[PDB]
Amino acid sequence: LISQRPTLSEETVAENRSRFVIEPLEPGFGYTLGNSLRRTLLSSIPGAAVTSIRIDGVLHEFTTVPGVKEDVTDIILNLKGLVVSSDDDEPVTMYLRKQGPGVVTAGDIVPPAGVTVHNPDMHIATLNDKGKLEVELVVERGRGYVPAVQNKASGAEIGRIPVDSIYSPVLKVTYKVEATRVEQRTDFDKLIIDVETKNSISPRDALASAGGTLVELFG
Amino acid sequence: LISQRPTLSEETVAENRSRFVIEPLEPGFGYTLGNSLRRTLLSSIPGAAVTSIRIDGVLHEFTTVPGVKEDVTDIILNLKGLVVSSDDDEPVTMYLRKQGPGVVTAGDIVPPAGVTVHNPDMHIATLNDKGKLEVELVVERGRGYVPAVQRIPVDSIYSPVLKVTYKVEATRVEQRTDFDKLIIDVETKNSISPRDALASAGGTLVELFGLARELNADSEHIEIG
Amino acid sequence: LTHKRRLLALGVHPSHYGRMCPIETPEGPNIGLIGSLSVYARVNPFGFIETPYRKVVTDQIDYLTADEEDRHVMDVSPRQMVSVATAMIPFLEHDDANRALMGANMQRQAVPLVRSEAPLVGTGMELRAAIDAGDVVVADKTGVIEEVSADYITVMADDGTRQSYRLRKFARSNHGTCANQRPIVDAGQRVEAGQVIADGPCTQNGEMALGKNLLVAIMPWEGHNYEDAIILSNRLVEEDVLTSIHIEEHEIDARDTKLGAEEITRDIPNVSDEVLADLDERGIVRIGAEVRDGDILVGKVTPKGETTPEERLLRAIFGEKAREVRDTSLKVPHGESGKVIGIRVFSREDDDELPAGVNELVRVYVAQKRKISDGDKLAGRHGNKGVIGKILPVEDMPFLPDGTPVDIILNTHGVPRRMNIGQILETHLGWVAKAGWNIDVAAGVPDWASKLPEELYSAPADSTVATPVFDGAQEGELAGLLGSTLPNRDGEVMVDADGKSTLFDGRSGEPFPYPVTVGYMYILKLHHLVDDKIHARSTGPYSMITQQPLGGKAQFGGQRFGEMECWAMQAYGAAYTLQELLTIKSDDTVGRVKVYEAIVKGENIPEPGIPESFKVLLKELQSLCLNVEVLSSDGAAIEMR
Amino acid sequence: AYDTPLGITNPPIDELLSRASSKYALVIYAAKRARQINDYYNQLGDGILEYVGPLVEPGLQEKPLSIALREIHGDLLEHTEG
Amino acid sequence: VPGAPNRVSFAKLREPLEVPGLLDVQTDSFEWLVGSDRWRQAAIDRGEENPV
Amino acid sequence: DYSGRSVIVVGPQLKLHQCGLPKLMALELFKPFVMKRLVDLNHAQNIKSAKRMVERQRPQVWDVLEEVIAEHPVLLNRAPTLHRLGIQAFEPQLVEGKAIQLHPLVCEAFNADFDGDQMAVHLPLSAEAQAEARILMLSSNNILSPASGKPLAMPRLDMVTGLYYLTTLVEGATGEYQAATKDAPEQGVYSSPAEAIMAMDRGALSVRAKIKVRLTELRPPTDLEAQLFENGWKPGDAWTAETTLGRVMFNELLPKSYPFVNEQMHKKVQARIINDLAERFPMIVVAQTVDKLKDAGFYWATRSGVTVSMADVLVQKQEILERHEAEADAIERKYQRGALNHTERNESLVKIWQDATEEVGKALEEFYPADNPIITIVKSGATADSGYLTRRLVDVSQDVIVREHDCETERGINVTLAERGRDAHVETSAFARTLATDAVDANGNVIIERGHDLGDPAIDALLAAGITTVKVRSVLTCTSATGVCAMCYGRSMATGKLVDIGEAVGIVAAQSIGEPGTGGLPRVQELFEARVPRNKAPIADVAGRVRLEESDKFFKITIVPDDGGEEVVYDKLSKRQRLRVIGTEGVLSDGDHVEVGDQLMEGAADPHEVLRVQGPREVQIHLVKEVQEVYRAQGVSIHDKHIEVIVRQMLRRVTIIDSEFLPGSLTERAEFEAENAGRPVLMGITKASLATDSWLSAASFQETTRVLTDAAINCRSDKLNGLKENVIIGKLIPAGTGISRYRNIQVQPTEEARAA
Ligand SMILES: [Mg+2]
Ligand SMILES: [Zn+2]
Repeated sequence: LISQRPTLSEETVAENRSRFVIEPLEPGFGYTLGNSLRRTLLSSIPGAAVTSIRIDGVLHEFTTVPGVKEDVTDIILNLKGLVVSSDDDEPVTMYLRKQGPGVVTAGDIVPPAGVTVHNPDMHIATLNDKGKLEVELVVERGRGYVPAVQNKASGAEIGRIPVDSIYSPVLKVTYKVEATRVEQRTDFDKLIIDVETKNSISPRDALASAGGTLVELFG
Repeated sequence: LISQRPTLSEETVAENRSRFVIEPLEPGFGYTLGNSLRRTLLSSIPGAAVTSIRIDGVLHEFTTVPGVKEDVTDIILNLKGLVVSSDDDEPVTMYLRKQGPGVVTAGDIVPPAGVTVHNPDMHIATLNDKGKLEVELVVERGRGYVPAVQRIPVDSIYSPVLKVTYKVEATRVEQRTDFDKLIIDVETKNSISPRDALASAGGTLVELFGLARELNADSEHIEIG
Repeated sequence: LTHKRRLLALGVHPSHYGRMCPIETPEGPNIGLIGSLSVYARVNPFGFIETPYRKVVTDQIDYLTADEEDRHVMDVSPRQMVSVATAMIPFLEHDDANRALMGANMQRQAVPLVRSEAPLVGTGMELRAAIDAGDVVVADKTGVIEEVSADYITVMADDGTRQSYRLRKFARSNHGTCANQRPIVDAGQRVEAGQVIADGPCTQNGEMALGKNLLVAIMPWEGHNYEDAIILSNRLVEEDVLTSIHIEEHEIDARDTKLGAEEITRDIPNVSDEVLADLDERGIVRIGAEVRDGDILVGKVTPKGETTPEERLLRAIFGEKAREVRDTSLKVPHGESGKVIGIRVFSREDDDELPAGVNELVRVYVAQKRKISDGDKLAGRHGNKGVIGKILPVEDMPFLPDGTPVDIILNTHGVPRRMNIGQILETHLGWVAKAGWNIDVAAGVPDWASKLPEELYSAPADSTVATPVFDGAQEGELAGLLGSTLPNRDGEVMVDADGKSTLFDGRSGEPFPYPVTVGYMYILKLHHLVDDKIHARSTGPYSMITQQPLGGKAQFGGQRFGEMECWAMQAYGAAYTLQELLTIKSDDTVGRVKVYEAIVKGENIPEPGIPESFKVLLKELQSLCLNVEVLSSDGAAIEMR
Repeated sequence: AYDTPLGITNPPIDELLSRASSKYALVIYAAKRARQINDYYNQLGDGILEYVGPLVEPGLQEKPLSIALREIHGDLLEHTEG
Repeated sequence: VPGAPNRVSFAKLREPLEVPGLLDVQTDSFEWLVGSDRWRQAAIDRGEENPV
Repeated sequence: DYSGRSVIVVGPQLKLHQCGLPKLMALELFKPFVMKRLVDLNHAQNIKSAKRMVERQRPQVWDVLEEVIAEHPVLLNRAPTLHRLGIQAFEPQLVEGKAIQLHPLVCEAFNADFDGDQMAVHLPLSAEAQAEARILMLSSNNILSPASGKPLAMPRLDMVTGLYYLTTLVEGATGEYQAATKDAPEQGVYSSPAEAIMAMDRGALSVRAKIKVRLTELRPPTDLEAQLFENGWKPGDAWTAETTLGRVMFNELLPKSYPFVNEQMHKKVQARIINDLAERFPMIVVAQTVDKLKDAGFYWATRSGVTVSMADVLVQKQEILERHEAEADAIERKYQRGALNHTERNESLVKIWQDATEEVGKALEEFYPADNPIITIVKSGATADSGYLTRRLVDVSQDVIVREHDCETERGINVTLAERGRDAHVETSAFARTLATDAVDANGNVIIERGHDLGDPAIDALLAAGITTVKVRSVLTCTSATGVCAMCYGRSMATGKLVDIGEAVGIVAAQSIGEPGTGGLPRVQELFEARVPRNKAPIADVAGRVRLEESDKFFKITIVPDDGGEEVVYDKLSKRQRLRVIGTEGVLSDGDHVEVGDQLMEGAADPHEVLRVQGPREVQIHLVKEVQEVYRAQGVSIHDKHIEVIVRQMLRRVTIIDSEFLPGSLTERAEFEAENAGRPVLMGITKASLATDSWLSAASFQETTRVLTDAAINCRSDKLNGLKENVIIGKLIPAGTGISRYRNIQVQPTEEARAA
């Protein structure tokens, strides 16, 4: 038994993604361990997303706002790409009010105390001289992917239109193992994980939440 | 976050063989740790085993052993099944020498203090009439299963676990019937019990996965509590 | 577009070549009687079908027909005998005529998706067939856009005239598919005549988009793609790539009834206040409200018979009254749900046009956003089709070393009987087009690029490609492109020259031992959907003449047990099971009520009676002047009654 | 062998067919006994008839038809064939 | 087409004759039926001089 | 009522007795049941309230649904229903989604491809109905096809390729065994099958290697077991063999008592194995064995590395055929003038075409290694009008059931059984039969005795004795007054055991012949309708020599009788109606000897002709012979007993010549023979079915008008004997569980168990 405890050391490639290297340990452990973190990263990272939204002029998703170029059903799909972070312990509502010709982006949204928008440059809708768009977005806690929570289940009457919520701070995770010195001198493996995030949290803090999830899991 | 409580149960088929279940598991948690459990049970548990052995009147010959009914190959496979618990952690040479007609049961091998032979009833070989055999074997601790290095270079089975297999099923109908139920079947040698064998694999994984937890302990994770 | 140009042949050959393709004949028993017109076919005033061609190679184009068949010497172009639906299948020459035929029918079965992403690899017919279909917004005169809104688009012509186009927004089609038009231009843009101003339902940037581009893996995956089934990534459900909107119309009418004229009102005879909570002052479901199975859409009452004692007592005790009435409300059909987009009401007060006696007519339109689900039928352009076996979470999927999971997982075993080669060709070209390529010419161009033009080299990622049917790509040029692949972010190459890659099992983590073919194939969402095709019935209405249950109405259709099924039931020797189906489950007037009673109490199920079908049989014999009598062992004749 | 039957497949039809003549006689065998058990469980059945059972240890929610199959498997009752 | 997107064609050949209006199968007949003035323009590049 | 349908999807994780049921479909289907248990508990006060609780899908009911669903079978069916295995029972499993999860093994029985297909579900209600589903119609109890006897649940298409890859052997593998040398010992040996797994996980072993290991819980081949032990089996004893790790893991799926195989699994080899497993073990063992073969077959199909691409497909042949084509073109410079020869031409074209085909066959295997995906799949063996005939087949034979164990008749029919110096039709004609007489060897020793099941082990045992022909009971010779008997019919193809009394064979025989309907179908209907052959063929009216006379007008065949009586001549026979084919073989020529039953020319003989020549019993042998030969030309496997049941109903009628009773109404043999001038009569199935006892069953068959008028005049009273009549009026069919002996059973507990 060649005994040297595994050592996890950080790295950096970009900001939203940074590599991690753990070395050394027994053969055959690279592929089974690196994937077990990937399955946990891609699913169980506690995230922040938008649950339901409400627009004053529209009563449902299948109408159009006067003056705007995108229909309501097309704006909801454009709002699905919103990356957001929030502690929030509670349901809170954001606000978006824009007027006149221009372009409504994610930066025009006013985040309440405790939440923040991480992609103010994202396009939402194009407004013209007659275009007036005011909306209200309810942000809530969660993880993974929950479909639209219908108001028939939780009475949130006609006004609100539920939207599919995606709490996934992770973007793309991969890995590759390099088992050096397979000769008669010794035997060990070492792997490197490539963890990427949506800018909601850093790769380092994402791996920590996946590590704490597994540590408390095995019993 | 909070999660519904799972259950860790054990059903013992035989003294050395038992199967465990974990119910329920959110999806998909069966395949995440299932394959990691089998790999951790198999190659991560410490144990002592045979590295290389040597007997009387061998070096020149290859196949046949005058003075015994078993050939060289068949004699190696028997001593591969020899279970030995050594805390020396270094190669120690045990000696086994028995003459006259009889059967060598590994109760005739003199174990150095610190090592033992857990199956004194195991059949090593049957002695030829008016024959004698004296074998010196190297035993050192290790991990997992290491092939022969290439005297008698042989395959060392370091881990006490022998056969481990796993599968997952679906239960817990309540409102989502796709909840995972992890099954795992482990056959172990008598050196240690399967229930203590699983704990060693779980203890090695929580410490291994603790390296990621210590990065930012306050990063929000899931807890059953 | 293909419903038009279709023709009935009721009244193969050389004259059928270039005039009417038997290639798009239906796969049913009507094959040969029904065909679609060829792409370039022209009709002579007398009815003769004139094929265009160029006399041999003269530049002039004359009408070819039986008159031109007398003196027959060069054809006008390829795909003369190929119709529009068939000409949109890439690598048409490789697939069999059967698979080519099925591919045409599969394309006209697609449903419009909310996203409407254009095909990555295809022919040149997507553009020409989209604008001429009529569901796309085309500019009449050259000019500049004055205003652009979701409602309409105005164009300021250089001539000074002003044209405007109102866009169909979520309009219910004939078969219930949402027809929605998206403006593709902005105010400052300058548009030429004939240009596409807005996309139709199944078009993107002016070309037909009947499906999406997805990452495919051709390895068999643990039997979940067994025999036809297809496995999908949960990403498709999360990102609404295969999601489609479906709208259905419901109608109900008013007076001119049997015992007098009834009125449509919010008031229901006896219901909880929470049941009508979503109903408005008139009694119609309010727009934007959600409706589940059984909810009332339009409230309505009928004239009463006004003629039980046990019910009047409770009525008098608690104070309720025998206010007439029979409840007749338009509820949502069992097994469907959605939101109410609009209501159209036609009343009698206003002078409107309506049938005689009918006072009020109101139509309610309900829309559904349908996620892709297991059981839905998907298909490609080559005729391949199959249900969705399973939807795997994105975590556990065969994924490239990038960590990029595959969207769908197909199976190989279909090839060594049907061979469908074209399906594999566009799969590799789909990856070639997604990642781009650069031939990296050194000391000239390779020999496979001999017949190629120069513009085809060095294309960036996500580039659409056009391969005409018979003049398109060939095998040599493909592998040459397979050798050239622009790597990804980190510079690693994900696909070799064989179109295969080493995928990692998302469950065990181990890599798949062999390289698996991956690529991008264009698949469609067929009109057959699980929500429409699932049926279940315990008890429901029954027909009048025959007391059997009745399927085909808005609720609770019963399944048919034919004689072929009765033959199998007899082969097993199960006498009781056969008797239960044909007497108390179907036709026993007093049977099916006493069984539902015994089941509720938990008692034994009683012995069946005489099926009504047999009692009707005896009367039919008596009316034919045949005296039939059912005699027991004694008591000579017994009368059913 | 057949490590352990699950649900409907328990008991095996091979060990059941030894208790009766044919597979059809097995159907009437357990079916009429299920009528007796379900009667007893609801309450005493038809005129001047006291119904008995269950004989074997009942399951948690075991159906009366599943009990009668376990009863026949243990030879806890005989029938007059034909 | 003026606003047509760029799609690389593997065909080394050329199609000189653009596809005629595929919807002309329905329009040309009904315009001939009613005797529209657009079908009366078929006598501009005339054939038989009478547009009956 | 209590029915529904949906689209089906693969259920690869299901057990053979299970089916995936959408929760909503199961909720509405069991709606009356859940409402009761919901009212038994206090969730709903009264039944009216529980109805709204189920209709509105309150989450309280889902826990209740799994209780009423547990151990409550359901019936699945996919239209069209061809054979009885088209309807089976399963154990419903609540499943998310609206589709139906179908087990991948029952697909062949349902003929269910997974492209947009739908299946219907029916919920049995009465205790009798549930018993018939759990015993008669259970999915695991129906494995063997009740037409040929072969298993229908045998793995296919992926589990074949998956098991083919696991058990195949590759030399030079990573963990290959190497014999001991003077330097080092044998390196391919492993202590146990568990070690090889640990070696497989590391880069030391390939599952397809040639290693030799020691196996304890696995029993050895029977050939080597006698040499090694001869003292008994070895539950705990050990032994060593040289196999592949996959072949070891494969044999663990099989029963422990079954001996080792050590072969790469073909499609025929697996079928060969499942057959022998079904006989020697109860079907539960065979059900779970095939279920274990499914997991491994699917598991290794993914690791098999089977994938398609350009390389594995793209066509060499271009240059080959461009060369061969020029030879045929130059033949026109010869066929024109100088070298045609008018028969070298046709012979040259056929030889050159087949030569190119031979070179193409070599080029097909010249461009691919044997591991090619398409080639691997090929090697493993993975890859509407009929309803008219079937209904007539059912209409005539629906009443044929087994009514008694044995009729004790002493005369059967002769079976060819193994020409040697081995008939391939013995599995259809000789298999699963019962001997009417003992099988006696010439040496005097008796082997398989009369009244034996005639299993396949008996055929091989009889083949060792070297006996050609055997006499076997048949339904054609059955003397039963009502229906047939169990002994004459023999082993049930589905059960593998003696046919039960309640069994209704006529319908099973009709379906067995009707399903393959999907030299062809028009010829099959000609025989069963007993019409005159399209081209009539001469049969010998007497035995003797033959004089062949050839004339332009027509052939002439004159038979010189051995008796010396008047010659029999067969005149005016079209010359294109070729002569019949014959220690010394050949084709019939002038002067040959011809027996009474020999067919003189190639074609079809008039079935009415042979009736008056050879007798009624030789007609049924001839009819089944020609019918079986048609389905054999297409590769269909149907046991002769199914056809024999249909042919039995044709000759049941005899024509009374004249007056005692009166003219030639087609009567019944038993009714005429058992009570006291008539003829044997062959008639079609349509005419025979209309002659059955009941009138309102014949009224539903064909032309109700004519049947009713005659039945009205004679005042014919229907005794409700057949099962069609009981189906019409809703009675219990007199077959299976409706038989008087079965439905009159009295159930009472033993007094020994009552007091306890
Ligand atoms: Mg199908
Ligand atoms: Zn008989």
